Amino acid sequence: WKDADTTLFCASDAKAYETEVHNVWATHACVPTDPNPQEIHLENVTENFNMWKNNMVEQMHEDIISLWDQSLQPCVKLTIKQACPKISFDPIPIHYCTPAGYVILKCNDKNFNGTGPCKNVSSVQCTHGIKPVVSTQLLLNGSLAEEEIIIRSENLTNNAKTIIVHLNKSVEINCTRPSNDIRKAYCEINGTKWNKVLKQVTEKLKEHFNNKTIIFQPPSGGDLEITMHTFNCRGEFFYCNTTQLFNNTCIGCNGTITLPCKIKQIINMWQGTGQAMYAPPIDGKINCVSNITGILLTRDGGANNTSNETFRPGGGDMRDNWRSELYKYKVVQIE
Ligand SMILES: C[C@@H]1CN(C(=O)N2CCC[C@H](C(=O)Nc3ccc(Cl)c(F)c3)C2)C[C@H](C)N1C
Ligand SMILES: *[C@@H]1O[C@H](CO)[C@@H](O)[C@H](O)[C@H]1NC(C)=O
Ligand SMILES: *[C@@H]1O[C@H](CO)[C@@H](O)[C@H](O)[C@H]1NC(C)=O
Ligand SMILES: *[C@@H]1O[C@H](CO)[C@@H](O)[C@H](O)[C@H]1NC(C)=O
Ligand SMILES: *[C@@H]1O[C@H](CO)[C@@H](O)[C@H](O)[C@H]1NC(C)=O
Ligand SMILES: *[C@@H]1O[C@H](CO)[C@@H](O)[C@H](O)[C@H]1NC(C)=O
Ligand SMILES: *[C@@H]1O[C@H](CO)[C@@H](O)[C@H](O)[C@H]1NC(C)=O
Ligand SMILES: *[C@@H]1O[C@H](CO)[C@@H](O)[C@H](O)[C@H]1NC(C)=O
Ligand SMILES: *[C@@H]1O[C@H](CO)[C@@H](O)[C@H](O)[C@H]1NC(C)=O
Ligand SMILES: *[C@@H]1O[C@H](CO)[C@@H](O)[C@H](O)[C@H]1NC(C)=O
Ligand SMILES: *[C@@H]1O[C@H](CO)[C@@H](O)[C@H](O)[C@H]1NC(C)=O
Ligand SMILES: [Cl-]
Repeated sequence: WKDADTTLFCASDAKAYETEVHNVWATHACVPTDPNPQEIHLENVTENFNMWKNNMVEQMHEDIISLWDQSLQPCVKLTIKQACPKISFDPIPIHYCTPAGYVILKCNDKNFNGTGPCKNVSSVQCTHGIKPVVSTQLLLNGSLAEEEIIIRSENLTNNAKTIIVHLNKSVEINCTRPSNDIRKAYCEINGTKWNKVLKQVTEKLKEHFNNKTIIFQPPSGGDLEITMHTFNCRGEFFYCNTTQLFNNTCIGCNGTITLPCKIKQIINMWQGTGQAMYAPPIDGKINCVSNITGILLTRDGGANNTSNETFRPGGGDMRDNWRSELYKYKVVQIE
């Protein structure tokens, strides 16, 4: 093989009858999953990949952009008025497959950080059931670390680049908007479970920073979407204040940590650049049961001449959410 890139295609397990809109777009944009797909570990052939220079991330990105533009349509989009009926919405696993001529190579070593030489390399024709979850700060409904928690970064020293933390435990949030404000919402997280995981996070993160005294803090400057944990639940965008996770120390607090949320009608687009307003949340209890499997953080710019390094959660670029699950695939050209 040789390093090359070709516009791949997708594969879904969707249903042709459901009107949940992830299915709808995937049914008429992807083919059925390969019934019998097979992996083959190349006998001691070692290959090196790197996510931050992967093209399927960019290509997958373009997919969900076009998907949402087809799907989540706004009443008004300042980037034009349209129709905005409230629809069903729930992530579906999506696979990606090379066309005739190329093959995806996947890394199987449990300690891989996503940059450098993998030894246990195998060959696939399609990816795995990647769930395209759009969310900020923390990583939702993603994979799971096959060993220790892993810190993924294009360049640890460069602080303008984002840092992804892949958790080996799936700590969990439980967000709800009960019925008769119509926009009051709240997520509940087990305090000691997430804090036992984060006290591990800082200790398996200090090791990359010369045993410098690490420390966590809340976002310093932003536009809600980056400062507040923003995601989509049952078609509604949820802005949730996560100051109780990176500030409520405990590194008298082992109960259910409860964070507040608001349902924002106006949303600064994650796809292009601009605002887009919708309509009120539909009546009835709106509950989503999601898994935190990772977090996105941004280092300090300036904490050089210090004994510390404060970390703040990262947002904006949704490519890193795509990178998090695509950290193990690289498309190669068979020759
Ligand atoms: C061209 C630029 C433009 N962007 C941008 O200006 N912002 C600032 C306002 C908020 C954007 C954002 O993430 N929004 C968001 C919406 C829904 C949900 Cl559910 C979510 F989780 C997040 C990020 C996007 C960026 C990728 N791109 C580089
Ligand atoms: C390489 O990864 C595959 C996938 O699980 C599996 O055979 C095993 O973990 C590794 N193989 C060897 C020989 O260690
Ligand atoms: C996760 O990885 C950390 C290493 O930082 C380890 O201490 C911990 O026991 C691991 N947990 C699980 C459930 O594997
Ligand atoms: C990733 O692993 C490679 C090879 O083991 C190493 O050179 C590199 O420093 C690691 N990167 C991070 C961010 O740990
Ligand atoms: C990482 O960032 C530092 C500081 O900007 C720079 O000196 C270094 O060359 C970068 N690494 C790479 C591989 O470019
Ligand atoms: C959440 O995590 C648990 C344990 O890691 C797993 O069994 C479950 O399938 C996950 N849920 C989703 C929706 O991924
Ligand atoms: C999630 O929160 C709601 C509201 O507090 C609660 O009724 C539900 O039982 C919670 N989920 C679980 C699995 O306990
Ligand atoms: C940090 O301290 C631990 C002591 O538990 C030691 O094992 C490790 O080598 C130290 N690493 C650095 C980078 O100072
Ligand atoms: C989150 O709540 C804290 C109070 O606990 C508040 O100081 C902070 O401003 C809130 N976050 C945002 C983005 O307003
Ligand atoms: C995560 O998966 C669960 C289980 O299917 C689902 O209920 C929840 O809505 C998902 N979270 C998001 C943000 O889509
Ligand atoms: C200070 O930070 C810059 C980039 O933020 C980096 O290039 C430089 O090496 C740092 N200095 C020290 C002493 O770490
Ligand atoms: Cl041999």
